[PDB]
Amino acid sequence: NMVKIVTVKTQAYQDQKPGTSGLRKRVKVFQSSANYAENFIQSIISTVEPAQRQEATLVVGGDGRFYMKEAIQLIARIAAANGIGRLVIGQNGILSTPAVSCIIRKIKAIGGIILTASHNPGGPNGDFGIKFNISNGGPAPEAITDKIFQISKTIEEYAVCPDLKVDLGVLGKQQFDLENKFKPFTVEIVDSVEAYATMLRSIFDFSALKELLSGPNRLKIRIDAMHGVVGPYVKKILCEELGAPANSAVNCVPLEDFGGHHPGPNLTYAADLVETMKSGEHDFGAAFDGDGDRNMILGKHGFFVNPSDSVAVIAANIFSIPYFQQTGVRGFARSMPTSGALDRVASATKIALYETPTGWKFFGNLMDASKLSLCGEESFGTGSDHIREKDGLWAVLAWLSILATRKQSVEDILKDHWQKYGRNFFTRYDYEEVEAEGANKMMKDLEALMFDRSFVGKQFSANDKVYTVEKADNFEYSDPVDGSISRNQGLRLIFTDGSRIVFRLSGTAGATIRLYIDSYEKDVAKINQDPQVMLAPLISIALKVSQLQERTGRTAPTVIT
Ligand SMILES: [Ca+2]
Repeated sequence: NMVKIVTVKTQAYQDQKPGTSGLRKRVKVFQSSANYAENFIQSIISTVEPAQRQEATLVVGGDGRFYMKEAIQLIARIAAANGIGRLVIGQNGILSTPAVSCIIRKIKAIGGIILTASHNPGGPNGDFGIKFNISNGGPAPEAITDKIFQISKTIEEYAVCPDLKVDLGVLGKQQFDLENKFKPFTVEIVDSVEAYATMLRSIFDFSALKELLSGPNRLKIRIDAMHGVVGPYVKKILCEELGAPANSAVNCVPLEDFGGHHPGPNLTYAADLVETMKSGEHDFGAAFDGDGDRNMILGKHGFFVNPSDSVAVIAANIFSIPYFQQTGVRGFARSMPTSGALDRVASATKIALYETPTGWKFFGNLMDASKLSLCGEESFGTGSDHIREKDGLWAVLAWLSILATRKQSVEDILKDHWQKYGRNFFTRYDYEEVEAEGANKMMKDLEALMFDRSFVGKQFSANDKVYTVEKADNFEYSDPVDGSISRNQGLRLIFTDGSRIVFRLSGTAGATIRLYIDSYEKDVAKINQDPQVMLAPLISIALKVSQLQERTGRTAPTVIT
């Protein structure tokens, strides 16, 4: 109840970058490395002028990783002794990343510390992360993350309350009286799900989702939370409030280790859900990543809706969703390597399509400027301007509202969408841990070759067709808001039939090659053929023009999705 504020002299580290997605180290780093977490928490609290701390609220929560509660305890001690007026924390420390974004904008907080390492595994031998979100509810941008890192290199003391202890399991206010401070420190413990449910309730028709999900004629759904943070949201919204039967909530109790495996969503990693969905007993499966920003969408028998098709089908039936009826469509966005299925829909409906470089800030900027309603990422990311993060459970409810409106299966919707818009066959090849100089040279040469003036027009034949290069560059994007220029974001081979090949090198232990292949077909004799077969021509073309085997020694990507 009554705590001393004490100051501790510290030794600064040199690698405490927040990055675009939070500071991530092994839990063992955050556990053994002395004051490692205490340092970085101080560094960021030092980003806000001391004059505004009493008036300031941070929301903090996390995805349930091992070491989370201890770290929220830690945020509290530094928050108090530095003059921050209020923390509002998820019950048990539980806050999905969409929920944090929601609460920040709802209570007009100055921002939030999210304890999440997203897909990376949690556990005593796992990873742990600390992300900072600012007052618009979205990720701390570069200028704030630079100041913070600059501070973490110099940090030689932090202010703390060594004996403060928050009870995260009980709801309501906790008031902490700092001895030799006048204004108290107040923590508000809130229900993990309520503010976020209250938001979803406002954008969807829960009445209609309740009709479709209940009764003897309900569609059967299985929602796999991968033992992460969305578990309680599924059970409390999907099962308790719109009345889905209890067994729909698969792996919906958060575990400190996420159940052994890592909370990353794909057809290999959520095979849990996939085996269930192969039954053909359920009409719709979904699976979420660890902090709830990503989603995979499944159909009857495990029909797979690839994320770039997903964002397109949502765009195609967007007014099924009350939120968009009232807002209208301010525009569509998708990362550059995402398939152009969404483009086909934005082109039919004459709505702006922004092709963004991978990363959130480009989506966020467009939302802040009221020109972006629905954004999509090939990497299981789907979001809307209801917040400033991507939102997994939200994508599921959009799909459910569309199923309700449309009264077809997931698969018949995709077939009609393809038949009506043509299909963007799509895959991405991951080459993990390739040798860097080879990787870098491969891009270097393929860039040089693309820049020669004879390259546009160069034809390539395959077992049937000829693709012709319409354009070929390293992707550069001029942000229409903050004015930034982002360059060297990916080699694009644009073919005249609407197909593309794009190469990228990842940034987050060696070098990893991503090769995205977007083969577009409009003929209903090609439309429902096997995707890896129709993608093979462009895959052969891609590998030959990059000489990727010759530069990496690989015959096969690590991972195909
Ligand atoms: Ca995530």
